[PDB]
Amino acid sequence: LRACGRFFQKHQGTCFYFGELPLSLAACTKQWDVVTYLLENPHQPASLEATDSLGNTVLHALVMIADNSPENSALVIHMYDGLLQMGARLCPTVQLEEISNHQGLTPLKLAAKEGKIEIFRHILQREFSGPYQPLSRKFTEWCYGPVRVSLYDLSSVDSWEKNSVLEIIAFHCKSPNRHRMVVLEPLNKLLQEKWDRLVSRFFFNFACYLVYMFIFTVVAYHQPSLFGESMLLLGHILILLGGIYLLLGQLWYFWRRRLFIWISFMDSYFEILFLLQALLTVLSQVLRFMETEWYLPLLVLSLVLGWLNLLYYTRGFQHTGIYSVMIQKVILRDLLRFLLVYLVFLFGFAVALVSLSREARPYRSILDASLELFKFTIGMGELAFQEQLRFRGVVLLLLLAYVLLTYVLLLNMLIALMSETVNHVADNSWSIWKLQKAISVLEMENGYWWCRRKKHREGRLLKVGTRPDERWCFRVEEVNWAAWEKTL
Amino acid sequence: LLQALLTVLSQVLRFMETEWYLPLLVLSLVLGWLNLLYYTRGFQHTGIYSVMIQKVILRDLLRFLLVYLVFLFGFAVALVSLSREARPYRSILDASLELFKFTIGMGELAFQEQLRFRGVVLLLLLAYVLLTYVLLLNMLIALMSETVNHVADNSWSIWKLQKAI
Amino acid sequence: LRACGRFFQKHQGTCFYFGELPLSLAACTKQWDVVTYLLENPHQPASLEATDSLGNTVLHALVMIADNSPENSALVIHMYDGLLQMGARLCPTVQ
Ligand SMILES: CCCCCCCCCC(=O)OC[C@H](COP(=O)([O-])OCCN)OC(=O)CCCCCCCCC
Ligand SMILES: CCCN(CCC)S(=O)(=O)c1ccc(C(=O)O)cc1
Repeated sequence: LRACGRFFQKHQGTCFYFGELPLSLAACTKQWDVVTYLLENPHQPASLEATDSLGNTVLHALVMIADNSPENSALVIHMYDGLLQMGARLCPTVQLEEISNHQGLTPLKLAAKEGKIEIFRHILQREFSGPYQPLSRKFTEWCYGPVRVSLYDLSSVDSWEKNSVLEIIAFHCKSPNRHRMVVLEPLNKLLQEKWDRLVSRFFFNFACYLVYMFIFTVVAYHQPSLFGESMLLLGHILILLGGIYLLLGQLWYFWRRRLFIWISFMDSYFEILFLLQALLTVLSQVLRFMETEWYLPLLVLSLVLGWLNLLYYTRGFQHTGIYSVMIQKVILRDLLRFLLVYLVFLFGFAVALVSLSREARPYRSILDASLELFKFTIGMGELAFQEQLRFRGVVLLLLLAYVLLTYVLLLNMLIALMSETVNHVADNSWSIWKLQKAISVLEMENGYWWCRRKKHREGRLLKVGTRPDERWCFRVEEVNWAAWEKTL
Repeated sequence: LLQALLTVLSQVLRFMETEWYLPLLVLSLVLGWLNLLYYTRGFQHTGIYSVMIQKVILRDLLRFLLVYLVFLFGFAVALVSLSREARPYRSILDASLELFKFTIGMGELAFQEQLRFRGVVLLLLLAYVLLTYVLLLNMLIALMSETVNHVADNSWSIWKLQKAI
Repeated sequence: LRACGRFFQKHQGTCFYFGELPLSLAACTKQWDVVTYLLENPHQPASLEATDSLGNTVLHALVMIADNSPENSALVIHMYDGLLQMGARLCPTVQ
């Protein structure tokens, strides 16, 4: 029986999702004796293959109910393992972790999409001995001193498969946890192996974009008044073709990412800025063929965006690529809040200084007063007792009021930013850079919109046991003195 | 070694009578006085402060400089291209210098009356100012987050190593 | 016998340096009973003067394997001292 009404569905209100079935309730409430009874009573045994209204099996239900705390996750890991070990008795021919819900997700793929690092790490690295060895995803090949060599099973994991765990973490997962998931084994060595095969394609793509931005600059400089002339025309055609090429390449990106489009740009803001630079490059050449002089401010905007977009490629090296992650932060969220306070001050004082500076015994218009009042924040204030104005003492008191209120506001704003951002949290920039390299790899593996690359398959087909049990395994070698010495 | 090479080179260029001896003599005069800060290690108070002050800032400013120079050059080629049409910014050097003056507080931010695209030139300056001051705010907060950690001050011992060397 | 192939050398990849000798392995794996047996069995006593391919003795091997953590360093200090104290029995003229 499925408890399927809105109280039992997963949503932001008052609810309790446990799956929908008696067996999934008994698992999520941590009742082995009830789970054992429901599974192996003679009257009506609970099928481990049974699914709720979302298609979730009890293993998807346990992944939905995992929280990344040590008390929940350790007990969900035990509940998951004993149900999987009971599946090997009760359903011996059935691969319970190959059962897909209505989103096409297995329990491992669902743990990646929902960002559940603790149960994800456990499933991904799972190892057993004796009867349950085929339920492993990790097989130790040999161990010697501080060194372990392990084969990891890549079945749902390698990006050779469509809708794989790597594609999910990069493009379908919403969570803060994505950068912690790409730095787990085997994913860390597997993404390094892919990156090493593609780093020459990454820097070729950068060198083409440097040559395009050199030509863009040499043609935006050397514009005529509004052999050198035919080379200028060639430069405009190369910019049109580079602008159409980038416009088609980014429309293909957003077409492929359509179902999860916000997830595919929330951190990856350059995928919008390359589309915008390409649109403005095509629009500026179109306005130039129309001969309208508004082509030049579009060409110059797409030249600025063109060089700002060159900062995308700083992720290719650890030192620049981690710093591009250290620098950009929570400041973008709070400056957009401070800007509302700063613009009510700036406009409120601008309409006032304009109204009062109108009478004779700067400040000529709302734009000019907004600009003179804005110059106080760049240190160019021009603060003076204006001799010709009738109300010159009140105009000076309005400037002294604006200065004091604005510098109190900037002092409040800097101290508010320090209070949230200088917290001592250990720096998570290396792992956010590893996720930027993962997103870059998983895009490069498709080739280009015009030349769609045939994907190479990672690891080797190896016999790990008797199901024989032959799997695409990937060999990781770990050296760990600090963990090993504690076992001596 | 550099101050000594430039001192020998500047006297060699002076014996050659080439007027480029003077900018080498003046560079080796600057380095000459900067090198006088070596001897601050002879006393505990100046010698520990020479160790408090120099730090991880030299590593991260060389990373920020790549971001700042892509902004500065990207906006300089743009303001030069757009300020070319009549109804500052005469060359890549002059626009790089006018845009650099915004970081020393000497910005000269204005609605230029004679330029055809003067509103777009002002919007390009307001875009550069806002992006650069967001970048400097990100850079200062990034530096505080690594360098204000509460680690107990290891300057007395780094000064003892300077005295050992 | 010297375990001297690249897995046993010290480098930035996958490796396990212990010196290269049975006695240096027994010391770095913290096995006094094996260290005592290798040093003072009657069949073939391990020379405390014996060296790997870098010329490292067991005392250089223990210095290579020290980490500045309190658990590693305290146990390396005990392993180093007992080998040095055994050198005063087994190699009494040798510094
Ligand atoms: C259609 C058939 C003809 C194909 C011609 C060759 C295409 C090469 C494509 C390539 O190198 O693109 C690099 C860059 C986009 O970078 P990105 O997709 O990695 O990252 C995008 C951001 N996510 O895009 C560019 O630099 C623009 C390409 C045009 C300029 C080529 C200059 C060549 C100089 C040697
Ligand atoms: C490829 C050689 C591997 N070796 C260690 C490297 C020197 S090994 O000593 O042969 C060995 C060690 C341990 C195990 C095991 O734990 O199953 C098996 C083999």
